[PDB]
Amino acid sequence: EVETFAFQAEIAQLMSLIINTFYSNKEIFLRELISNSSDALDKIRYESLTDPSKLDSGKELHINLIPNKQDRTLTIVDTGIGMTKADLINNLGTIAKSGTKAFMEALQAGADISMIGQFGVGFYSAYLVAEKVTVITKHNDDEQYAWESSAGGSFTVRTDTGEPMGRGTKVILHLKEDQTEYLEERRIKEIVKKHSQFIGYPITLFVE
Amino acid sequence: EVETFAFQAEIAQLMSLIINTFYSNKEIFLRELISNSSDALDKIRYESLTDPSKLDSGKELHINLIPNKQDRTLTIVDTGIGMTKADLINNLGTIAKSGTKAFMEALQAGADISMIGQFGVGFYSAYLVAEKVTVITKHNDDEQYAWESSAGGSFTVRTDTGEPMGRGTKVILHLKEDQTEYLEERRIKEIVKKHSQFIGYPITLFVE
Ligand SMILES: CCNC(=O)c1noc(-c2cc(Cl)c(O)cc2O)c1-c1ccc(CN2CCOCC2)cc1
Ligand SMILES: CCNC(=O)c1noc(-c2cc(Cl)c(O)cc2O)c1-c1ccc(CN2CCOCC2)cc1
Repeated sequence: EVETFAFQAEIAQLMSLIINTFYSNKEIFLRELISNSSDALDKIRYESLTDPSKLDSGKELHINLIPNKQDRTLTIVDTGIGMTKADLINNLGTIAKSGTKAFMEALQAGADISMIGQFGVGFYSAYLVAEKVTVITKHNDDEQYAWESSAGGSFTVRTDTGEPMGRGTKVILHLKEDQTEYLEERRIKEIVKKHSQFIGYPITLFVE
Repeated sequence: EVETFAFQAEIAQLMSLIINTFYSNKEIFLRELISNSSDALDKIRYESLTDPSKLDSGKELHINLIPNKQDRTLTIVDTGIGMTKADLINNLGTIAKSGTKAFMEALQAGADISMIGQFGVGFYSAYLVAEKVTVITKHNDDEQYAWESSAGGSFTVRTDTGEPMGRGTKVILHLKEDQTEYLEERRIKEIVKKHSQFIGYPITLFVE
């Protein structure tokens, strides 16, 4: 099953900076992730325009936000384009090694961590709140994989045999002990209404 | 040489709204276009990571801004991924038909035209200043094309036999009579310093 890779050295600094820096405006991790879903959904819609059967694996394009106080996870599910195992290994389809240089350069010269998405490494903002992020994803041209890391230098990539999903990506956020506010329905509706009000796909906040 | 297509009916409304609406903060067309370059450069860098020879058609990734008071054009040149003729026909690789619905919905309910990029139809902001936009583009898997429209319902797509470019996209903006401020070096440096200060590729403002 499991393979264990090392984060590129600059990404590992990024994550460390994100875990360590005192910084109180954490709610943005959501914007970043929903806004990744949105991009993922854009692409499958772009692709469907010319091949309408690429949409065979789900004809409806949406984001669901699924809280679970018990398991202590927030899960964002979308039915976008998905990634290949190769994409997941290559920094979740980002240009991370260079976005971290840009971002890094930006931080000591003014910028604050909210600006992270502007460098296309918005994903790692996940680590403002999650002590463990598992990314489950299915692309049309591949098996369903699972990506996982609790940070500290290395991530993992098993092919997944959990619940098939047809197409999209699913980010389970195993939340930090003191970060459980982002499982409260009040708080999530707030953050989405504040920061993701212009996302052109429906966003369904599940209720427990 | 030339083929003549019709804008999808909703895009044609978009452009008409952009030409007609009284709206004084026009300088944003630049942000939109440079920020399209940036995305185009991201992709060829993403692609080079796994195939480093895709970069054979230019190993350096950048944006040049080239003013010409004489011809009355502003030209933005980048060496990003480029588009296929199929991409250019399909709304310059956007999901325009739906981004215009989202945008449209947003406008009557608060939003102003600066928010256009958030709907992935930021290109048309070009028509806040250009009376004619010509897009010249070369992808690795195709000939160099030219896209053109002065709006009014229809655009054009010739294969291009002007100056080869290796790889990227080039948007010549044939500027409106009273919109020549965006050929002044003062003004362009301003708009870029204000709105495109965090673009992770060099931006070279040519001098006349
Ligand atoms: C290669 C083709 N597939 C995709 O790009 C894809 N499929 O699924 C996702 C994705 C990624 C993440 Cl982190 C999510 O939280 C959700 C999601 O759908 C993605 C994304 C991966 C990465 C990114 C981040 N960017 C890619 C380039 O940098 C600008 C933003 C957005 C979406
Ligand atoms: C299909 C693969 N190729 C490309 O995507 C590409 N190559 O070159 C460009 C491009 C487009 C425009 Cl309008 C420019 O001004 C510059 C440029 O490089 C592009 C772009 C086309 C369209 C867009 C607009 N978006 C695409 C999806 O919506 C979010 C932003 C950005 C870049």
